[PDB]
Amino acid sequence: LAEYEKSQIKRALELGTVMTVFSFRKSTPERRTVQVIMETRQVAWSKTADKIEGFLDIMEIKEIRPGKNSKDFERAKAVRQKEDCCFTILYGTQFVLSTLSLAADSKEDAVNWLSGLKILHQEAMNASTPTIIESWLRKQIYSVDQTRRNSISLRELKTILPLINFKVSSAKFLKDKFVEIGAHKDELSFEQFHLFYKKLMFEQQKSILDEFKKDSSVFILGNTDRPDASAVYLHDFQRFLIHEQQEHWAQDLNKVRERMTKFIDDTMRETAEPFLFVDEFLTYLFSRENSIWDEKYDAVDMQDMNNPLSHYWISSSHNTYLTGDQLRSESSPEAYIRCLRMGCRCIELDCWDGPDGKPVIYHGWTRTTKIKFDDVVQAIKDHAFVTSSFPVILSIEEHCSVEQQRHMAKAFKEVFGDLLLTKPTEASADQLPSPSQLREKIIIKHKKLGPRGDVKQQGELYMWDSIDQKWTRHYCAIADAKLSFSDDIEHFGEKWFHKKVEKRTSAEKLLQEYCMETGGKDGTFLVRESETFPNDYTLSFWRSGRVQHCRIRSTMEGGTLKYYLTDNLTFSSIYALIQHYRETHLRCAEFELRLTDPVPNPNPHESKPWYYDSLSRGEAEDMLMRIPRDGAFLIRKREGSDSYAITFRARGKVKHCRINRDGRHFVLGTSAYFESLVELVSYYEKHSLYRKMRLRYPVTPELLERYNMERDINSLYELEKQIIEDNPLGSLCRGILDLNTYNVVKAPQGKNQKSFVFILEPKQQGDPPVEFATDRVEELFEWFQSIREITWKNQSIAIELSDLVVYCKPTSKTKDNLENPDFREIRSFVETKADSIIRQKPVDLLKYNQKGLTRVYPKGQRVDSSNYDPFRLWLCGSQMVALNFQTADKYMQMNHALFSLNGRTGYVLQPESMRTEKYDPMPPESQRKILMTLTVKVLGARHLPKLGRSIACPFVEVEICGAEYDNNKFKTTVVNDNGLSPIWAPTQEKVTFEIYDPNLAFLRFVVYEEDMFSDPNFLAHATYPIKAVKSGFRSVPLKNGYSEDIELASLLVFCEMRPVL
Repeated sequence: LAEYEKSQIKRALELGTVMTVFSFRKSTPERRTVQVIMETRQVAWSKTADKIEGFLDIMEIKEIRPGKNSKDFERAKAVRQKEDCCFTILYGTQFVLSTLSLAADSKEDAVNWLSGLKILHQEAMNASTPTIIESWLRKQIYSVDQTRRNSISLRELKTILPLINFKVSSAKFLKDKFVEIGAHKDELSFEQFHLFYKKLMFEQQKSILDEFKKDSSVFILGNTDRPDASAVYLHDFQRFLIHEQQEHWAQDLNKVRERMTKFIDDTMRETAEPFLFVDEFLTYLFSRENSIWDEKYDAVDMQDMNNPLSHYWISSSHNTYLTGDQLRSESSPEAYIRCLRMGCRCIELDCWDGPDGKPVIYHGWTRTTKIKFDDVVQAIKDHAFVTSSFPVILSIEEHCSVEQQRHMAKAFKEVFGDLLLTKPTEASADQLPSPSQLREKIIIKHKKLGPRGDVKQQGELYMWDSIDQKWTRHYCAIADAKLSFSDDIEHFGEKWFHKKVEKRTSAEKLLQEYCMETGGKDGTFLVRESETFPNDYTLSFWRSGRVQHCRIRSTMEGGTLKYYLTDNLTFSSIYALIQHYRETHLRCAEFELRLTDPVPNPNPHESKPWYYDSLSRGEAEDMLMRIPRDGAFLIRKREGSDSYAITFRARGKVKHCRINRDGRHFVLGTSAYFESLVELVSYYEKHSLYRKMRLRYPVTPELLERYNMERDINSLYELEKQIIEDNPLGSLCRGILDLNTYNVVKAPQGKNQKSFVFILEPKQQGDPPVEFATDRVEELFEWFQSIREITWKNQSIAIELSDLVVYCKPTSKTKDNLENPDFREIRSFVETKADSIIRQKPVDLLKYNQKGLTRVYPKGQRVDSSNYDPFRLWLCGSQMVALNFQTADKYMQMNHALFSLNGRTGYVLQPESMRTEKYDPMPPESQRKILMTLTVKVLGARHLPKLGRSIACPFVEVEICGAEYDNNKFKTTVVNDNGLSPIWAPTQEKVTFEIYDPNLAFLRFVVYEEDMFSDPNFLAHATYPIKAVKSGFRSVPLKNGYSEDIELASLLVFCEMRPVL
């Protein structure tokens, strides 16, 4: 397409168009105008032009599809729109892709939308770092005010600075910086903001550039590293690339010129020698251009795809249809789609019985929802080979009847056509084919016919807790005569009313302080109680730069009260006056003024029952000991100190925390600011303070009496980890109780306002009952009988589908023995059994692997969808290691690192050395030998994300993911409250990692932060195969938990790989 057509399409997109938007939250779809913003690179859908409502980062668009094949388009209202008109964007950094579904009025308009979208996405992923830096700055500016203005104020800048995860040092250096940039009068045009931003990080972390200076060798930078802007010249930059970076393509000068021209991306900079500013240089060292990842491994290396399939680590997943935990998660085809587009080449289908006759998929004997099989197989067909043409392997755990798998195989054939594999590629071959030979083919793995041609209750029940006095839905299962259940599945009262505030002087001081810290307005108000006028309120209202005071007048009329001001505007509910005075100004004989600001009392927590005015530390621990529940908390004003404190029981231990006061704000630890205590508790009820615990349960004396009434709660009591392994709920089991000791009796009419309940009636009569409740009376009676016994040709496989499987045939006839490996067999191992095999016979497992296929899947005790350690299996060559793709663990980030290679094709060829007969997978101590040393020194970071209200205090852990001998860790000194521009100690030295198996070893950079309680939390990761790590000063792009890149997140590290000679 010509450039002018592209520009026209992009301009039409920039203008925007009224397009119907669909979502699950609204039954009726909504007409919101959608427009792309080049400045922020965001597809925003909104009603009014002044303010944008929807936000959509363009670089986070993972895939755009036409048609109505999405979760949103199931409301049955999109029938009117033609199929070609409708389209859907999938975007986000989570496994579940938040979907934005639109329906264009014109099919041509939809076509331009799709084409321009694709062009915009390609430009975004191809956009240089300064352009996306400018886009992110415009993002922040658009965030501070919704009017899309290009100006930001000093106060607004102070509001935004901790949002970008950086703290204000003294609030006076900030004004000094203001002066230096030249911005004046508390105003910032976008260019001034950009220059201030550059100056900010450059001043914060110019000490890094110093190391790029170091001493002797080649002096790339001179001594011009001061704040003053300085240039890096073309010859100097190419010298740096040749020496420090050791880049081959850097040998030619034209390549270096192109790299500079693309990076800077400035029309003005057309001079013969492009120049890199020292600030631009520091940005470059933190860019995607200097990524430690080697681009050559993104290219699909064909000659490594000539080998037989048995020699390839294969991308695979365990129950991929599940988007979360194994028990109750939503199962959606988008899970399969995101896995296949992710780089996976094996997806597990636990096809089950079909209600109408058409099979469905859902994790066995759980509450996970079901999806119609035909849709699933359509999704596989449509998105199997869009990202990778290499073959996929559909592992099947069948559970349906004969006719059901007959229909399943029929649907397979009909939807797949020539794409499916139905015959061996090489009939006379004695080994598995190559992925290249199997390109654009689909293998089906499933139990075939026999050698001669012949072949617990889980539910979401209600929990009644006397302390809670409300029913809580808990997921419960029964095993080994015990029941294990998880955690939970889920004027006077207004702002402007202040009542007993001491004096008009006191109230006017309150309003004046609130104004001078923020939000000074005209005629702004405050409702107080007059110390002089009887029984009358007082609307004391600041007056356009000054504070005044007038009493809310009052007269009795019509049997009711009538408050008023000047006797002209009279009402009975204070909202009426405040609002009517806000929209239309009060007109007193002196002024026409309106109101803005309601301010809660200095001590509003007084009204909250959970506040205790003054309780000693020992007594606080006393009550906290009387309450066994986790999540209990009470706030107390510490005697003799203006500062406050909050006490909470976590993990059975009572913990005190101190809250300080900074102005009107309450600061927690040293970085989190909250206007009022009630705001703090409301926020922390929906967020986490310690570990995963949240402030759920307040502590009130009236509730404390009932606490004293009943104090027995059954709970989980590495032994606890062993108990976790035993119970069916795994780590999710929050409560476990022996059902033998409880002689159940079914409640006839239930209790506590529920339709269906049953009584436990423990054998020891003093023990308190629990009384679980169910949704269905039949479910109730089935559970009840469950505790009752707790007290006391073809046979199974369809012929056609068994004809379908031609490779990866499942055999357990040889059982634990791996003798006589033939290429057509599949081995399915549970992680425990696989680890036992690898510990007993490591060599034999590889000897099978070079000839036959091995599939390993995690055990059922991992209902939390956690992923086990796969390194040992791969080191033995276990080709199919299936992990849950919906989770985020170190091991799955390891899998992503390993399988990004080869163009995320899913097939990674094992090295020839591992495939030699002489080589042994697990080497003893004497046979192990160092073969490459690696020196890593972290230098700084950028744009480390923000988890909660508290400003992150980051420290970097660099470690070698690998076997027991390759595992080595490095921690760095924590930086205090500096996340956007953190400078780790330039004095700290470089670590030395000895590497034994460079063919499979992982360099992992992870960023954690120290919370208020000094417990590390996960911020971002970067996992890389050590064969893909480059030398020099390189910037790793940090990724969130799900291996998706975070904008501008980057760590600069000096890495040197010296092979052992």
